[PDB]
Amino acid sequence: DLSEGYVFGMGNPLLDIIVDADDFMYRKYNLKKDNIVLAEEKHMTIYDEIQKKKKLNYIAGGATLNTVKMIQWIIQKPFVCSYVGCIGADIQGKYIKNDCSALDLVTEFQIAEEPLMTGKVAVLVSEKLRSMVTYLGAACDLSLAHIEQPHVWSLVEKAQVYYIAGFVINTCYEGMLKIAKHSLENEKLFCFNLSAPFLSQFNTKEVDEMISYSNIVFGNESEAEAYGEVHGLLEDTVHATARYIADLPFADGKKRKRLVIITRGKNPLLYTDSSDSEIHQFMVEQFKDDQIIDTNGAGDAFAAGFIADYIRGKPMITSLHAAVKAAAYIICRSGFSLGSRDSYS
Ligand SMILES: Nc1ncnc2c1ccn2[C@@H]1O[C@H](CO)[C@@H](O)[C@H]1O
Ligand SMILES: Nc1ncnc2c1ccn2[C@@H]1O[C@H](CO)[C@@H](O)[C@H]1O
Ligand SMILES: [Cl-]
Repeated sequence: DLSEGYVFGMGNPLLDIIVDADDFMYRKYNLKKDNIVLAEEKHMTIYDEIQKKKKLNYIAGGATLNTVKMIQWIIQKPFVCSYVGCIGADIQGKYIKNDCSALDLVTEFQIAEEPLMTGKVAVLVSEKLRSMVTYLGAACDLSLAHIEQPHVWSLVEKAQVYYIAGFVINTCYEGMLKIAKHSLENEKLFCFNLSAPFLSQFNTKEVDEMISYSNIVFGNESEAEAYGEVHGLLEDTVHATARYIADLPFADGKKRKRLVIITRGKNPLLYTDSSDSEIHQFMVEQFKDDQIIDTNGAGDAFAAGFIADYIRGKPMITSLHAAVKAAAYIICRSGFSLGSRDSYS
């Protein structure tokens, strides 16, 4: 039985806008398969353009938020998880804030100065391509000051486990760095997600620095390849990356075990740790084509599933199965939708 605020996350609270996109959209905005981009000016028309389309699905998002609130949902004990993010003073931000309260997730949202609106993600869904365009908006205003407030920082201090996605590097690196240093200093469990290929390519220093404070690092095949190329791991890139990341020294240079898990879609995931000379394969659930509804957020769920079991003392393999279950649950659902806890099986 975990104490209240045992798990802490900070991240980008965003609204997912899920649309059945036409094929021209992907060529028009130069969007790649399963890719994530931070919007530039050339992307900005996308948001008004998709508003013209029917059947829009508006649902709470944000990688870190998805994970931490599903941990909360899994554990069922009220207020075990706490989350910090920056939203805007708009209806979207309030919707997200109410979504959290409904899940018994303790939050301390920073509110961005008007008229900076809550961030949003355009999720373009089609048969051939899945792609995301991110407008961070209010999420960028998350500040070290907000975090260092006594009523906020106290959430961090009582936390024994942290989850922060790589995505937070673009919004509040100073905050996530401070918390990571606190975690390693008090021998707590800091969990980190590689989140997206562009982070390893363009924010390599921040990624590697975070890794040096991370006890558990989550990644997928795509991120592992981008990471590996950047570090000159030309042969056996994915395996080489798992080994490299696992073996990277901790910030204080102390000998410690860092667990690394690299998911590979429908194919077996890889895992290893610093003390393990080998990399293991773990088979995952098989899906027929018609069973796959929407894989978006599967990675977020995977992490939540693993952590929720691992921090309660379940062994590695047991925790990996719980991670796949969490991921499979999201896969059979549209958006990061958490239904009634009873029907989780
Ligand atoms: N097409 C598929 N078939 C079965 N599982 C899938 C997919 C795609 C993703 N996943 C599950 O999500 C986890 C993290 O991506 C992966 O670990 C994995 O469990
Ligand atoms: N730059 C970012 N920072 C934080 N979260 C992000 C992004 C971009 C996309 N997402 C979130 O990722 C979820 C899918 O795993 C989607 O639910 C989507 O909201
Ligand atoms: Cl995030």
